[PDB]
Amino acid sequence: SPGIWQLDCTHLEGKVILVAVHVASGYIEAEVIPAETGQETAYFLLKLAGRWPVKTVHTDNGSNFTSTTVKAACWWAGIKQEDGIPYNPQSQGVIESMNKELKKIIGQVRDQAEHLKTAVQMAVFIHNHKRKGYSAGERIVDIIATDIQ
Amino acid sequence: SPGIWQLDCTHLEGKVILVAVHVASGYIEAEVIPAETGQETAYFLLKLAGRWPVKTVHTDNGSNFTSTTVKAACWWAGIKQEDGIPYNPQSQGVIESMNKELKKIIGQVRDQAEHLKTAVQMAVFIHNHKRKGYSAGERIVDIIATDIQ
Amino acid sequence: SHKIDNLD
Amino acid sequence: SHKIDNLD
Ligand SMILES: [Cl-]
Ligand SMILES: [Cl-]
Repeated sequence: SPGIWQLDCTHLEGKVILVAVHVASGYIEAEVIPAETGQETAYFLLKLAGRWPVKTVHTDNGSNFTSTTVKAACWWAGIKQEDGIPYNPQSQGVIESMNKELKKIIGQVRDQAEHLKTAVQMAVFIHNHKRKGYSAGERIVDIIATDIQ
Repeated sequence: SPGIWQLDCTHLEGKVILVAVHVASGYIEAEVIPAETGQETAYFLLKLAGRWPVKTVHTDNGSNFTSTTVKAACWWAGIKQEDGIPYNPQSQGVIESMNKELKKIIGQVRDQAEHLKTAVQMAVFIHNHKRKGYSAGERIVDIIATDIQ
Repeated sequence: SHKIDNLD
Repeated sequence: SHKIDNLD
């Protein structure tokens, strides 16, 4: 559970926003890509795993689950690649609420940025610092340090 | 000291590798860019500060220190922007040694990757996981969790 | 152009 | 090509 992440893909302005959620904290990383391909997904996971100790990734759809390029990055980075079936239906609801919250923040910042990728990084920043009380950024560090100790 | 980072710029294969070092742990993030500009620097810092609690950044040279774009990102993200003068001459030597270590790792992985940007992320992953026995990934989480508590 | 990422 | 990032 300190090591479990969920991928999530959402669309805006004709482009794709790929998000990884650390399940136990609500903390996120995200990027803007022109389209979701196994190569883009695999590179994003390699970046994520070099920065946090990623043990398991629930993929966002069957295409990235199937993709041999995604599986080769997970092999390289020591990640267990799993499906994203919401056996717990609460997962579905949490992800959709998170997407709407991100789109809301992106909309509140959109006119401060020329490029969508700046607005998305502004939205990552505000989401991870938001105190709900601790922030998601605080929670992920606490959860992982507790587990290292 | 949990909030202090140092930027560092090194070159390889005709391109630029921008690195942020978390000073107290040795942990790093890095990206490949075609040239170091104020806009590329500012975007890299906005990404970094959405992911870790960045209080201070020592810029890597006087052009990024000067750059009004870099200053605007530091303002947006709540980062105190500082110069990079090594009043402690040990700073120069630690950085030069880290660049030579990264380039050595990049050369050991270089033929597993078509693009330099993959070889660089593979070197970030190996640097941050390497046990010296704690890794730099372990040390940054512990330092920051201690400070949160 | 008056944006954080394009100050012009 | 037998690269992680280009398996072809
Ligand atoms: Cl797509
Ligand atoms: Cl340059």
